[PDB]
Amino acid sequence: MEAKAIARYVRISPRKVRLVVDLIRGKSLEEARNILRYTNKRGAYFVAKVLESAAANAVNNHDMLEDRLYVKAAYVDEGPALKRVLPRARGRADIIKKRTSHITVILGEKHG
Amino acid sequence: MFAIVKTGGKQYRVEPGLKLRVEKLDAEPGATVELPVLLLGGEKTVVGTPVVEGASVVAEVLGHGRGKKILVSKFKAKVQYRRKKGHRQPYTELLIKEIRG
Amino acid sequence: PRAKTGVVRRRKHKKILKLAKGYWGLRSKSFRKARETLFAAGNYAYAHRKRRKRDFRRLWIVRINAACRQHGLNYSTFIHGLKKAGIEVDRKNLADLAVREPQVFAELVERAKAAQ
Amino acid sequence: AKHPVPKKKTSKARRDARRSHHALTPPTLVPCPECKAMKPPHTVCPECGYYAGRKVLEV
Amino acid sequence: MKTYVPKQVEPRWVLIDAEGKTLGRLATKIATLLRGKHRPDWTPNVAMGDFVVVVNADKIRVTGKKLEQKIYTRYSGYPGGLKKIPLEKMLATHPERVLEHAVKGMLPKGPLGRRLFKRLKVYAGPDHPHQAQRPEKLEV
Amino acid sequence: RGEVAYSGRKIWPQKHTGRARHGDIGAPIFVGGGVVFGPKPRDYSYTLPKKVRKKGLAMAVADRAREGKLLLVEAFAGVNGKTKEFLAWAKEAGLDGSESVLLVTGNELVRRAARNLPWVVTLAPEGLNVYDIVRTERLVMDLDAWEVFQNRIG
RNA sequence: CGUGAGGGAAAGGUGAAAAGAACCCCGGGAGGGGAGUGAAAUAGAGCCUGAAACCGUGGGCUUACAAGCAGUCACGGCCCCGAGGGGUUGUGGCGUGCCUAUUGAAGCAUGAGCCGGCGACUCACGGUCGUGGGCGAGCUUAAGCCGUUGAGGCGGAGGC
RNA sequence: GUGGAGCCUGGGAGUGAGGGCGCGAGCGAUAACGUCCGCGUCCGAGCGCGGGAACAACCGAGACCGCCAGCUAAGGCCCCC
RNA sequence: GGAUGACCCCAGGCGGUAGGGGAGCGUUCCCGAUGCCGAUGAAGGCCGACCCGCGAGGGCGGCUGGAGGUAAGGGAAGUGC
Ligand SMILES: CN(CC(=O)O)NC(=O)C[C@H](N)C[C@@H](O)CN
Ligand SMILES: [Mg+2]
Ligand SMILES: [Mg+2]
Ligand SMILES: [Mg+2]
Ligand SMILES: [Mg+2]
Ligand SMILES: [Mg+2]
Ligand SMILES: [Mg+2]
Ligand SMILES: [Mg+2]
Ligand SMILES: [Mg+2]
Ligand SMILES: [Mg+2]
Ligand SMILES: [Mg+2]
Ligand SMILES: [Mg+2]
Ligand SMILES: [Mg+2]
Ligand SMILES: [Mg+2]
Ligand SMILES: [Mg+2]
Ligand SMILES: [Mg+2]
Ligand SMILES: [Mg+2]
Ligand SMILES: [Mg+2]
Ligand SMILES: [Mg+2]
Ligand SMILES: [Mg+2]
Ligand SMILES: [Mg+2]
Ligand SMILES: [Mg+2]
Ligand SMILES: [Mg+2]
Ligand SMILES: [Mg+2]
Ligand SMILES: [Mg+2]
Ligand SMILES: [Mg+2]
Ligand SMILES: [Mg+2]
Ligand SMILES: [Mg+2]
Ligand SMILES: [Mg+2]
Ligand SMILES: [Mg+2]
Ligand SMILES: [Mg+2]
Ligand SMILES: [Mg+2]
Ligand SMILES: [Mg+2]
Ligand SMILES: [Mg+2]
Ligand SMILES: [Mg+2]
Ligand SMILES: [Mg+2]
Ligand SMILES: [Mg+2]
Ligand SMILES: [Mg+2]
Ligand SMILES: [Mg+2]
Ligand SMILES: [Mg+2]
Ligand SMILES: [Mg+2]
Ligand SMILES: [Mg+2]
Ligand SMILES: [Mg+2]
Ligand SMILES: [Mg+2]
Ligand SMILES: [Mg+2]
Ligand SMILES: [Mg+2]
Ligand SMILES: [Mg+2]
Ligand SMILES: [Mg+2]
Ligand SMILES: [Mg+2]
Ligand SMILES: [Mg+2]
Ligand SMILES: [Mg+2]
Ligand SMILES: [Mg+2]
Ligand SMILES: [Mg+2]
Ligand SMILES: [Mg+2]
Ligand SMILES: [Mg+2]
Ligand SMILES: [Mg+2]
Ligand SMILES: [Mg+2]
Ligand SMILES: [Mg+2]
Ligand SMILES: [Mg+2]
Ligand SMILES: [Mg+2]
Ligand SMILES: [Mg+2]
Ligand SMILES: [Mg+2]
Ligand SMILES: [Mg+2]
Ligand SMILES: [Mg+2]
Ligand SMILES: [Mg+2]
Ligand SMILES: [Mg+2]
Ligand SMILES: [Mg+2]
Ligand SMILES: [Mg+2]
Ligand SMILES: [Mg+2]
Ligand SMILES: [Mg+2]
Ligand SMILES: [Mg+2]
Ligand SMILES: [Mg+2]
Ligand SMILES: [Mg+2]
Ligand SMILES: [Mg+2]
Ligand SMILES: [Mg+2]
Ligand SMILES: [Mg+2]
Ligand SMILES: [Mg+2]
Ligand SMILES: [Mg+2]
Ligand SMILES: [Mg+2]
Ligand SMILES: [Mg+2]
Ligand SMILES: [Mg+2]
Ligand SMILES: [Mg+2]
Ligand SMILES: [Mg+2]
Ligand SMILES: [Mg+2]
Ligand SMILES: [Mg+2]
Ligand SMILES: [Mg+2]
Ligand SMILES: [Mg+2]
Ligand SMILES: [Mg+2]
Ligand SMILES: [Mg+2]
Ligand SMILES: [Mg+2]
Ligand SMILES: [Mg+2]
Ligand SMILES: [Mg+2]
Ligand SMILES: [Mg+2]
Ligand SMILES: [Mg+2]
Ligand SMILES: [Mg+2]
Ligand SMILES: [Mg+2]
Ligand SMILES: [Mg+2]
Ligand SMILES: [Mg+2]
Ligand SMILES: [Mg+2]
Ligand SMILES: [Mg+2]
Ligand SMILES: [Mg+2]
Ligand SMILES: [Mg+2]
Ligand SMILES: [Mg+2]
Ligand SMILES: [Mg+2]
Ligand SMILES: [Mg+2]
Ligand SMILES: [Mg+2]
Ligand SMILES: [Mg+2]
Ligand SMILES: [Mg+2]
Ligand SMILES: [Mg+2]
Ligand SMILES: [Mg+2]
Ligand SMILES: [Mg+2]
Ligand SMILES: [Mg+2]
Ligand SMILES: [Mg+2]
Ligand SMILES: [Mg+2]
Ligand SMILES: [Mg+2]
Ligand SMILES: [Mg+2]
Ligand SMILES: [Mg+2]
Ligand SMILES: [Mg+2]
Ligand SMILES: [Mg+2]
Ligand SMILES: [Mg+2]
Ligand SMILES: [Mg+2]
Ligand SMILES: [Mg+2]
Ligand SMILES: [Mg+2]
Ligand SMILES: [Mg+2]
Ligand SMILES: [Mg+2]
Ligand SMILES: [Mg+2]
Ligand SMILES: [Mg+2]
Ligand SMILES: [Mg+2]
Ligand SMILES: [Mg+2]
Ligand SMILES: [Mg+2]
Ligand SMILES: [Mg+2]
Ligand SMILES: [Mg+2]
Ligand SMILES: [Mg+2]
Ligand SMILES: [Mg+2]
Ligand SMILES: [Mg+2]
Ligand SMILES: [Mg+2]
Ligand SMILES: [Mg+2]
Ligand SMILES: [Mg+2]
Ligand SMILES: [Mg+2]
Ligand SMILES: [Mg+2]
Ligand SMILES: [Mg+2]
Ligand SMILES: [Mg+2]
Ligand SMILES: [Mg+2]
Ligand SMILES: [Mg+2]
Ligand SMILES: [Mg+2]
Ligand SMILES: [Mg+2]
Ligand SMILES: [Mg+2]
Ligand SMILES: [Mg+2]
Ligand SMILES: [Mg+2]
Ligand SMILES: [Mg+2]
Ligand SMILES: [Mg+2]
Ligand SMILES: [Mg+2]
Ligand SMILES: [Mg+2]
Ligand SMILES: [Mg+2]
Ligand SMILES: [Mg+2]
Ligand SMILES: [Mg+2]
Ligand SMILES: [Mg+2]
Ligand SMILES: [Mg+2]
Ligand SMILES: [Mg+2]
Ligand SMILES: [Mg+2]
Ligand SMILES: [Mg+2]
Ligand SMILES: [Mg+2]
Ligand SMILES: [Mg+2]
Ligand SMILES: [Zn+2]
Repeated sequence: MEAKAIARYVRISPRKVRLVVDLIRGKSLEEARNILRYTNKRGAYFVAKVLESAAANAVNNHDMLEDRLYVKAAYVDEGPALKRVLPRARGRADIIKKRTSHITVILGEKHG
Repeated sequence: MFAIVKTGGKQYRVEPGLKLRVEKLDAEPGATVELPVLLLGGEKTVVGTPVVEGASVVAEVLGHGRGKKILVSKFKAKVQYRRKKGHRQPYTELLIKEIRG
Repeated sequence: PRAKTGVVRRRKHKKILKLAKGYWGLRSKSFRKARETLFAAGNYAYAHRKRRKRDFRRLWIVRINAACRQHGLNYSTFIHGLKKAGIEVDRKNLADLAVREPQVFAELVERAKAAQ
Repeated sequence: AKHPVPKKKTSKARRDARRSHHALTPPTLVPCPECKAMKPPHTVCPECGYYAGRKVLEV
Repeated sequence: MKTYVPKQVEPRWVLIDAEGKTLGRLATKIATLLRGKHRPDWTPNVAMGDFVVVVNADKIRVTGKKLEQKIYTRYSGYPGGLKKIPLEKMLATHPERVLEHAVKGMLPKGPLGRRLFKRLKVYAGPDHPHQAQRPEKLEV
Repeated sequence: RGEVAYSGRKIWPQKHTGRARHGDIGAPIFVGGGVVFGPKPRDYSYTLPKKVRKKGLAMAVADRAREGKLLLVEAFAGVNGKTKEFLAWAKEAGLDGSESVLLVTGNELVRRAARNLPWVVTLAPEGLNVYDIVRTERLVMDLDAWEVFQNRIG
């Protein structure tokens, strides 16, 4: 049994969040919570909410046990980028891409 | 007991029971053909000069096929020369039945 | 009427990309880089088909030569031997004999020696 | 200077090999002897406020 | 029929006494042994050659004035880093290197040719330590 | 490229912008630009020789005649403009709808009656043409129609 | 966008029907997980199909003594599908991108980041060969006219 | 001498920067990967194949496709090969 | 050879840039079509180690897709990057 949460269109660049997600992949829910709590990254806030929301789904919707949950899979996909104009010298305009993330946490039950 | 036979401009080591694909033989499937013998080995060793006189290898022609397609492709640079040719070499599949001598 | 590209160019591009499956980096992903790789691939295949016939013969010849020197002669003398004897077993089968049927190969050495 | 510029696009392989050093190391944590909660060593425990066995901080 | 390829065989260890033999004319044969080209099942893409132990490498022989005139050469990568060492001194300092350099040059280039060189065991002096693998003496 | 809405302004200088040289955006190299040799209003008609159409018209009828697919009639019995009436008549004449029929008659009532039949193309005799004869498997004609046909290939 | 004359875009598609997802759950929200609707919800409004570049997660094979236009030929190994095949690639052989322009380019000469779509020999009227037919000392109509409403006929002025 | 010979009529071209090499000269200095003609050749268009270490035009030879068959060419046959 | 393209045999040719010629494939549209295929699934998409074709391609099968598509034979071009 699996329980999933997806935070779509989070306004953080995928590459940067993936760093944080990479940390908790394959971890127990409890270790992941602890790791996230002291990860000095903006991304740790968002991953935490998805982790935490995936947990709730496991318990509330999916007859899974909180004491048994681990991060089965987790990944970040790119959402549509917010393109923004960055004014440069000599009349030139760059386009900054304020990138966007879809954050997915999938929890499984580690039995016993 | 094996034999070195010649068919299709090539030579082969054959033994009874061996399935062999050779160059296409003009022969209806099911039929049998006698292959020339260059050498005999195993218990007797007889050496053709070039082919041993009384000897043959009886082979049943299982049927005729076409090889898996090879893409023969030619390219010449800076000259717009390109050629794409599909080749399927025709073949005959033989069942080596017996070595006579 | 208007006959726009539509479905066609994509399909041709797919034919080429499929042929390029396995190729490194863009050479399997980019139609253009795949195209180019296949040109080389096609000639190489042609060249090497021809060159395979040479490779195997040179392989056989080395194997025959080793087997010959065990019996006291060299490849060139041996081949002149089978010639004078009128023995026509080719290097493909000679080399097989030299490994699988040393006794038969031994016999041919004798005949070769005898012929000169 | 004369504005140096990349000569070739970095291949995915060369790009991804640069980042072979980019993995975060997980926060190093120890259990607080008072409340058994996980926190960084050598810090006042944010869970119960204790450090060096005594209460140092409201939480 | 397809050409035979050998499943892996036990490599034959071999012993050669280099004393009084000509450097290059000996290297030839060691190189051939190393490749296993004396073997009827020779296969060019595997190492099925012999292991070759050579003793009295220090007593290898050389014609003409090559003792003083044959110069081994090393480049360090550094400005002016071309070092020159004559056969005389090479023999008087690292005699085994003389025969090693000869055989190495007559080996194929590439991974396999590098492995094959490791199968060469050259020794100055009459003795060798590979008594364990019991090398068969070869007259060459 | 000259009939398209855009201005004829050179969009950027010819040199030193590091971009491809262009003129106006009506150029066909531009998306939204003109089309190079696209269709223009055209007249596909041409004067096929009168003798040739006369001959073809003759040969088309002949072909049906040669198969026995040509039928002439004196009149059309109880068909007075009702489709069901033509159906009745058609049955009697061996026209069961199993084959397409080119119905050629100057009688307007008859044409009105057979007209809505899927298997019947209908024509006034002055309109006999080889396309319609070949399209259809059978030629059914007024004796009146047969005359103008005969005059026509006269 | 331009002082202005003027320049001048992009942007279509849920579903048969809103039945446009009550309510519960995590979340500040966004978002999501259930529930419900629907034939279909990877038709959920960022809505038909949903290619490619591109990014990522999982797996198979492989890779830290090896020298390169990245392939190709051979053999072996491993994995998969069920004397065969597919994937992978260890070693060995061979191997100077594509296009353009040139006497000559892998060329250290041009162009191209990559992908998708747009993108260049046409039409009219004359001409001239060839060709498929019609008629042949003759061939042919033009404009118009009548007819049709995807029906054809007339029209000999004129042209050759 | 029956050849992708030739002749005749007509349709369509492209080309009208050549280059190396051998031989015959001129120019140059009995210089030039020079230059300009003649005869030939090859590359051009045979940067396809073998040899020449590598290398358009030097030697060998004109690649319709396939073969894990054979003979040779130049060049080779101590090892790399 | 048979008897005019039925296929079969014999022989000889078949490197190729500019270029000439020939035979084909595919795209849009028209006649064929008041037809035919189609929810028992159109077109398109994603696969295929299968079949046919020298090739351009065409089939077939699985998945997707959800409503179109269109033969033999001809016709016409905004026809292949
Ligand atoms: C280190 N490896 C792998 C590699 O370099 O690709 N090296 C080789 O395999 C050398 C080998 N001679 C490459 C050839 O097999 C390529 N056809
Ligand atoms: Mg940290
Ligand atoms: Mg919970
Ligand atoms: Mg983004
Ligand atoms: Mg600034
Ligand atoms: Mg400014
Ligand atoms: Mg940018
Ligand atoms: Mg950018
Ligand atoms: Mg940017
Ligand atoms: Mg055959
Ligand atoms: Mg090829
Ligand atoms: Mg090239
Ligand atoms: Mg080209
Ligand atoms: Mg090129
Ligand atoms: Mg060229
Ligand atoms: Mg080309
Ligand atoms: Mg072909
Ligand atoms: Mg075969
Ligand atoms: Mg187009
Ligand atoms: Mg299109
Ligand atoms: Mg396309
Ligand atoms: Mg497609
Ligand atoms: Mg690919
Ligand atoms: Mg690969
Ligand atoms: Mg690549
Ligand atoms: Mg790739
Ligand atoms: Mg990659
Ligand atoms: Mg890709
Ligand atoms: Mg090719
Ligand atoms: Mg070939
Ligand atoms: Mg070759
Ligand atoms: Mg050969
Ligand atoms: Mg040998
Ligand atoms: Mg001979
Ligand atoms: Mg022979
Ligand atoms: Mg054995
Ligand atoms: Mg400076
Ligand atoms: Mg500077
Ligand atoms: Mg400065
Ligand atoms: Mg700078
Ligand atoms: Mg990657
Ligand atoms: Mg890097
Ligand atoms: Mg790391
Ligand atoms: Mg010796
Ligand atoms: Mg070896
Ligand atoms: Mg070897
Ligand atoms: Mg010496
Ligand atoms: Mg000396
Ligand atoms: Mg110096
Ligand atoms: Mg305008
Ligand atoms: Mg305007
Ligand atoms: Mg203007
Ligand atoms: Mg204008
Ligand atoms: Mg203007
Ligand atoms: Mg102007
Ligand atoms: Mg400029
Ligand atoms: Mg630029
Ligand atoms: Mg530009
Ligand atoms: Mg630019
Ligand atoms: Mg411009
Ligand atoms: Mg323009
Ligand atoms: Mg314009
Ligand atoms: Mg437009
Ligand atoms: Mg526009
Ligand atoms: Mg009708
Ligand atoms: Mg009809
Ligand atoms: Mg009608
Ligand atoms: Mg304004
Ligand atoms: Mg618009
Ligand atoms: Mg809708
Ligand atoms: Mg609607
Ligand atoms: Mg609620
Ligand atoms: Mg709440
Ligand atoms: Mg919500
Ligand atoms: Mg959720
Ligand atoms: Mg929801
Ligand atoms: Mg339902
Ligand atoms: Mg259904
Ligand atoms: Mg779907
Ligand atoms: Mg969708
Ligand atoms: Mg849908
Ligand atoms: Mg979208
Ligand atoms: Mg729709
Ligand atoms: Mg990618
Ligand atoms: Mg992965
Ligand atoms: Mg080393
Ligand atoms: Mg290693
Ligand atoms: Mg290389
Ligand atoms: Mg490689
Ligand atoms: Mg091999
Ligand atoms: Mg395999
Ligand atoms: Mg393999
Ligand atoms: Mg070579
Ligand atoms: Mg190499
Ligand atoms: Mg130029
Ligand atoms: Mg130039
Ligand atoms: Mg020049
Ligand atoms: Mg280069
Ligand atoms: Mg370069
Ligand atoms: Mg330049
Ligand atoms: Mg370049
Ligand atoms: Mg230029
Ligand atoms: Mg260019
Ligand atoms: Mg750019
Ligand atoms: Mg790319
Ligand atoms: Mg034209
Ligand atoms: Mg036009
Ligand atoms: Mg004209
Ligand atoms: Mg004309
Ligand atoms: Mg004409
Ligand atoms: Mg006539
Ligand atoms: Mg007239
Ligand atoms: Mg008049
Ligand atoms: Mg000719
Ligand atoms: Mg000629
Ligand atoms: Mg012509
Ligand atoms: Mg001209
Ligand atoms: Mg010209
Ligand atoms: Mg001129
Ligand atoms: Mg000139
Ligand atoms: Mg000249
Ligand atoms: Mg010339
Ligand atoms: Mg000249
Ligand atoms: Mg010349
Ligand atoms: Mg010269
Ligand atoms: Mg001379
Ligand atoms: Mg002169
Ligand atoms: Mg010159
Ligand atoms: Mg000169
Ligand atoms: Mg001169
Ligand atoms: Mg040229
Ligand atoms: Mg050449
Ligand atoms: Mg030539
Ligand atoms: Mg070159
Ligand atoms: Mg060469
Ligand atoms: Mg060479
Ligand atoms: Mg050369
Ligand atoms: Mg040169
Ligand atoms: Mg030829
Ligand atoms: Mg030939
Ligand atoms: Mg020979
Ligand atoms: Mg010779
Ligand atoms: Mg050898
Ligand atoms: Mg070589
Ligand atoms: Mg060629
Ligand atoms: Mg040709
Ligand atoms: Mg067509
Ligand atoms: Mg229709
Ligand atoms: Mg039906
Ligand atoms: Mg249904
Ligand atoms: Mg279905
Ligand atoms: Mg369509
Ligand atoms: Mg279609
Ligand atoms: Mg297909
Ligand atoms: Mg399908
Ligand atoms: Mg489908
Ligand atoms: Mg409809
Ligand atoms: Mg149609
Ligand atoms: Mg058709
Ligand atoms: Mg028609
Ligand atoms: Mg049209
Ligand atoms: Mg166009
Ligand atoms: Mg494109
Ligand atoms: Zn605490």
